[PDB]
Amino acid sequence: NPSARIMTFYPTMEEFRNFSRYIAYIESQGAHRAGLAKVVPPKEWKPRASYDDIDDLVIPAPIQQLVTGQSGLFTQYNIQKKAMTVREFRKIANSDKYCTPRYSEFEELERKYWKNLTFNPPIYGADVNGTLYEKHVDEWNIGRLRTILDLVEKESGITIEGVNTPYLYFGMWKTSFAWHTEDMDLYSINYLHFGEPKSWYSVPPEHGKRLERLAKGFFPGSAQSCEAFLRHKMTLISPLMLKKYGIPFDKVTQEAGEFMITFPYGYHAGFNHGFNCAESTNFATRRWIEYGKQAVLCSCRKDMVKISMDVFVRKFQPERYKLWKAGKDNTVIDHTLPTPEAAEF
Ligand SMILES: O=C(O)/C=C/C(=O)O
Ligand code: NI
Ligand SMILES: [Zn+2]
Repeated sequence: NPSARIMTFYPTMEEFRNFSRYIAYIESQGAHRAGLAKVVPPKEWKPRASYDDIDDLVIPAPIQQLVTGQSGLFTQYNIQKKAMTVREFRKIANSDKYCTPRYSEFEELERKYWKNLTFNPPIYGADVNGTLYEKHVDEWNIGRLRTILDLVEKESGITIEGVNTPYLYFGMWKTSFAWHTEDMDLYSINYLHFGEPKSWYSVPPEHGKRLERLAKGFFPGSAQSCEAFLRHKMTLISPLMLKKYGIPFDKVTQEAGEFMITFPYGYHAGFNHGFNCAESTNFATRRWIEYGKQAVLCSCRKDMVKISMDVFVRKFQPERYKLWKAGKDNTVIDHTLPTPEAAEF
């Protein structure tokens, strides 16, 4: 993938059964270079039989998204609204005030998004603790993917909501997720259970630093107050602005029943088309560990997520442990290399 483009994969059912194996596989095909990949699951597969039993599930902290800005640069402020049911949310979402506008091609809906971003602030049913997987689904179950990120809980008993536990996201039209990488620059997986699409933008890891340099220049005040201000998840930057400043990026639209995988240090952002529902969590491979060791974290304590790398280095880099503890490990990351578990491919 020398073009670092978003790739799309159609695993067979046999390939689908071993999660870590297939992630290792798509990396052997260069997928990680785009920062983002789509995985379409076998038609046979389904995580839940029916989504009619969820209208009474509570969204404890719905978020009203106020957006301020102009010329492709925006800052998103969160206003927490009182609790709400999935029924209530859908009712608001499908109301005339908040529903999807009519359009022909995607390119048109995208233009309207970037044109009306700051008007009529929508509500996002985001960061809801929970899963919609049926208890017995053993393939790609976001609640229990069984990757080495499990060493965090296994070793320390620590749970970090949304990171090694699942989150649910109820969206409506024009609800957004700002530019960011994952906590500790982990992987993530995102499954769209149902509803209208979710569109994504992505910047290749090998160009991540370019985007940060651009963002620091456009938000000097935020940059001075925090070493990793993009981790606040408040900064929106349109594709025209990226284009204008030569930041490479790709686009992809996610349909219900599809997986998105994001890769270590892959910046991504996007928006929802209308009423929908998504589930996500983080995960790891051996390749992540070095990213974990070098992740630049939020220094102003708004983003509190810090994972101790010690168990990972000890168990998977024993020859570098003493060097690393003494701050003399100057390993340099090559974003093009696949995770070692792909040696088998
Ligand atoms: O569904 C969302 O809000 C996006 C979550 C993610 O960044 O994976
Ligand atoms: Ni993310
Ligand atoms: Zn910060």
